[PDB]
Amino acid sequence: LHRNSLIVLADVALFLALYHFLPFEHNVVLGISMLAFIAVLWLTEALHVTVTAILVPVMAVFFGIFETQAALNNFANSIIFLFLGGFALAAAMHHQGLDKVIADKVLAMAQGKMSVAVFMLFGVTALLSMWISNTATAAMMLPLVLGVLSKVDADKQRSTYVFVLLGVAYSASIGGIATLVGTGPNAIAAAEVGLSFTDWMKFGLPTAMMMLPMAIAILYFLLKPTLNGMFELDRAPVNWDKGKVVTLGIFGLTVFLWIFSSPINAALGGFKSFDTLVALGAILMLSFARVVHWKEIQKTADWGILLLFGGGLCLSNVLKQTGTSVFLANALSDMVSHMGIFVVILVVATFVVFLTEFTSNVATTTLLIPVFATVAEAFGMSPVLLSVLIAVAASCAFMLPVATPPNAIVFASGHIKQSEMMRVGLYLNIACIGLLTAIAMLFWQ
Amino acid sequence: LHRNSLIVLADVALFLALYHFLPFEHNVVLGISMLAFIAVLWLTEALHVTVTAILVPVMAVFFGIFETQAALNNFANSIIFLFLGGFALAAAMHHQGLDKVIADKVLAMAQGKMSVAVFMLFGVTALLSMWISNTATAAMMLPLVLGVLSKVDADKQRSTYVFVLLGVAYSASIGGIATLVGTGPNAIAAAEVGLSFTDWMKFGLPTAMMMLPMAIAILYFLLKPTLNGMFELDRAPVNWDKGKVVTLGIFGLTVFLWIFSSPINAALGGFKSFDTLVALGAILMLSFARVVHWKEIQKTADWGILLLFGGGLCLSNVLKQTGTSVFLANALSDMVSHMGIFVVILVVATFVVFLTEFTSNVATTTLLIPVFATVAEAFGMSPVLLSVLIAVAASCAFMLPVATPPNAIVFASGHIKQSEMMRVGLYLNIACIGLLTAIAMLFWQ
Ligand code: NA
Ligand code: NA
Ligand code: NA
Ligand code: NA
Repeated sequence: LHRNSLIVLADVALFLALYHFLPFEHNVVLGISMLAFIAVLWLTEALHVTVTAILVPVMAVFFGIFETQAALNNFANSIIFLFLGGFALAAAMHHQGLDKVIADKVLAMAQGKMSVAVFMLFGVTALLSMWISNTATAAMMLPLVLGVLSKVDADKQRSTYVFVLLGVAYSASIGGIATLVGTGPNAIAAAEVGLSFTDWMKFGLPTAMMMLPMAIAILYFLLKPTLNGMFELDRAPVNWDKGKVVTLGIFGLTVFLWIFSSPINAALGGFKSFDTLVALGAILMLSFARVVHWKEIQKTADWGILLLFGGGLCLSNVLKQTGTSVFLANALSDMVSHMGIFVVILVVATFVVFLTEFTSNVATTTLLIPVFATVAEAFGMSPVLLSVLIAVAASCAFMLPVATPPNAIVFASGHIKQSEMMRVGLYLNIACIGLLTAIAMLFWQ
Repeated sequence: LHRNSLIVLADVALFLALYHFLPFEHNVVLGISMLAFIAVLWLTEALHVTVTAILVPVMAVFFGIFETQAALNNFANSIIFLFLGGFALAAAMHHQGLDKVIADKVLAMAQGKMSVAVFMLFGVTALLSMWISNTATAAMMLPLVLGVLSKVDADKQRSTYVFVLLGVAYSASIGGIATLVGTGPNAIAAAEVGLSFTDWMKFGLPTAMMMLPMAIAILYFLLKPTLNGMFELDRAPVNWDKGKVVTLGIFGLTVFLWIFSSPINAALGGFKSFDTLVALGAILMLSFARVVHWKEIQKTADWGILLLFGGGLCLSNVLKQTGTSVFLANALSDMVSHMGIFVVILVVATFVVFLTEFTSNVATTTLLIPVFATVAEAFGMSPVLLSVLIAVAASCAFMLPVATPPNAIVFASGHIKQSEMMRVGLYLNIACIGLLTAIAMLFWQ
C-alpha cells in the first residue's frame, strides 16, 4: 500500500525480468540482475541503506555465489575497524567536550568582529569535521552559529545570516574530504583499493585546502553584507579540566602515528593493517586512561554505516566472482577507447557531483566504487584514481537538502529558501567538477 | 591512581613476569602469558569486557600469532550475525509492544487471584526471556511486578513480596537457557562447537522445563505467605493493532524455520549456516513488512556483546595456534585420567556455578569455553558436552547481585536484603549442580 513497498515490488519484478530475459552466460545474468536490484535499492532508499547492505550477502549466498561465512567475512574488513576507532576517538572528545573548547578558544580570538567571526566559524567547522563526522559536526555547529547571528538579528537582513548557515553546511562536507576518518565514502575507497591513512590525506587534504576558500568565495560573491556587525560572547567560558589535555594527548599521539605510519611500521617489522591497529590502540588508550566509557562509544558509533561498508565489499566481490566486472569492461571497451582520459574523468566527476544531490553520500559511493574499481581492474588500470575521485565527488553535495544531512540541518532553520541553496550549489558543483578534473589530471605523473 | 588502573598495571606486570620467567617453548609461554592476562581482565573487569575483547586481536597480531585481517575475521563469525538477527527480532516486538500484550493476555487469564498471578508472572518472564534477553526482560518485568505487589502492600509483610521479585529475576535467567538466542553464553558455545538453533534447544529447553519448577519450589519452601491476596488490574487494556499479528506472524515463521531447519535446509540444497540466513531473513522480513525501523535495531542491538563474541573466538584460535591447548591437555593428562567423567563434570559444574556469582555470565563463558573446548579437543573428545555445560552453568547466577543484571535490577528495589538472596542462591546453586551433572550424565549415550 505504501510508496516504497511498491518500489521494492517493482524491483523484485525488474530483477525477475532481467533474470529470465537477459541473453548471456548465466553468471553474468545473475551479476547484472543483482547489480541493478541493489543499485535501485540504494538510490531510491526504499529499504534502509543498511538493510540493503545486509540483503547483499543473503542474496550472494542463496544464489550460490559465496558460502554463508565467506560472504559475512566481508563485514570484518580491517578498514571497518579503523572507522570504529574513529567513532571512539570522536565519542571521547565530544563527551569530554574538547570540541567545545576548540570552538571557543578560536572564536574568542576574534575580539568582537563579525568579519573575523564567520571566517573563523568555517575554519573550525572544517577542522573539527576532519575527525568527527559531517552530520555530527553540523548538528554541533548549529547552536554556535545561531548564537553569533543574533546581533545582526534582522532577518529582513537575510543574506548576512544565510551566508553563514550555508557556509558551515558546506564546510562540514569539505572538511570530510580531508582524512580517511571523516566521512564514509573515503573509507569505502580505501577499503576497495587498499589505501593507508597517510595515503588518503595526500589526496584529500590538498583538495580541502583548495576547496574551502573556493567555496566561501562563491558564497561571498553572491549576496554578502557582513563587513558590518558586532559580537555577543554570551555563555560560560571554557577551560582545560581533567585530561582534556589527555584526550588531546591521545588524539595527538594517534594522529602522529597515523601520519608517520609508513616509517614507524616499516621500522617496526611491517605489521599488516598498521592504521587499523593504531585506530584500535586508540580505543584501548582512551579506556585505560579512563577518559571515555564504552556506552558512549556504542551510542556514537554508527553501526549502520559499519555494516554498510561490508555490504558494498560483498557487492564488489559479487561483481568479480560472477565476471560481471569483466563483461562490463568488454561492453564499455569501444566507448572508453573512443574517449580521452580527460573525457572519462570529466564524465565521471560530473556524474557523481550531480548524482550525490539526489541520494546519500555513502549510498552512492557504496554503489559506485565497486562498479568502477572492478571495471577499472578488468581494463588493467590502477582502480585508485577513479575510486578516490568518486569518494571525493560524492562528498560534493551542495544543491538541495536531502543530499546530505548537513544540508537538511541548516535548512530546518526555517529560514533558507529552496531556490537560494539550489543555485549556489549549481555554481559550486560546476566549480568543483573543474577543480577535481584539474587535480585528478595533475595527480597522474 | 584508580583501583582498576592498578589491576591493569599489576596485570601488565604479571604478563611480563610470566613472559620472561616461564620455562617452556616460546609459543606456549606467549599463549600462557596471554591466557592469564586476558583471564584477569575479564574476571576483574578492570577494562570493559568489550575493550578487553578488542585487546585480544591487537595482541595476537602484535605478537605475530595471526595477521591483522585473519584475526579480525573472527568478529564476522556466522553466529554473531544470528545473534544480531535475535536483537532485531526483539527490537521489533518491543517497539511494536507485542511483549506487553503477551503479559496482559496471560495475566488477565487470572481473574483476580494472587495465587495464580505470580505463578503466571514467572511463566511469562521465562517465555518472554527465551527470545529477548535477560537484562531486558528483567527491566521490562519490574514495573509489571510492582504493580501486582501493591494490593498486599504491607512491606512488614515482606516475604509475600520478595518471593515474587527474586522469582522473576531467576525466571529471566532460566528462560535464557532455553534457546540459542536468549543469552550470550549459549551463542558462545554454539560458535565454538558449531551448534544449530534446533541443537541447542534439544539441550536447553528440557533443562529450562526442569529448572523453573525446581527454582520456584525452593523459593516457595522458604518463606511464602502468598495463598492470600487480591488483584488490582489497573491500567489501559491491550489489543492487537496494525500487524502485531504481523510481528507474531514473522516471529512465528522465523521460529518455525529455526526448529524445522534440518529438513528444510536439507531439502533445499544444504546451505551453510542456514540458521544465520534465517536470522538475517528475519531482519529483512521485518523491514519489508515495515514493522520496525533500523534506528530501533541499532539501539536494541548490544554491539558490545557482538564484539565480545569474536574476542573470545580470537582467543580460542590463539590457544590452538600457540599450542597452549595441547600443552594444558598434557599437563592435565594425569589428573583427568585419575578422575572419573562424573568427577570431572561435577568439578566443572561446581566451578562455573560459583564463579558466575563473582563475574558477568558472558565474561566467564567467553573465558572458559575456549580453554575447555580446545583442551577437550586435544584429548580427542567432542568439545560439545563440556561447552554446553559451561554455557548453561554460567547462566546459573542466583546468589549476590552484580552476578547478573537481573539480580541487580530486582535489588535496586531498595527492599531485598543482601543476606536473604545469598542463601536462596546457595541452595539453588547446589540444587542446579545436581540437576546439571544429572542431565549431563543422561545426555551421554
Ligand atoms: Na567530517
Ligand atoms: Na549525497
Ligand atoms: Na533471555
Ligand atoms: Na554471572
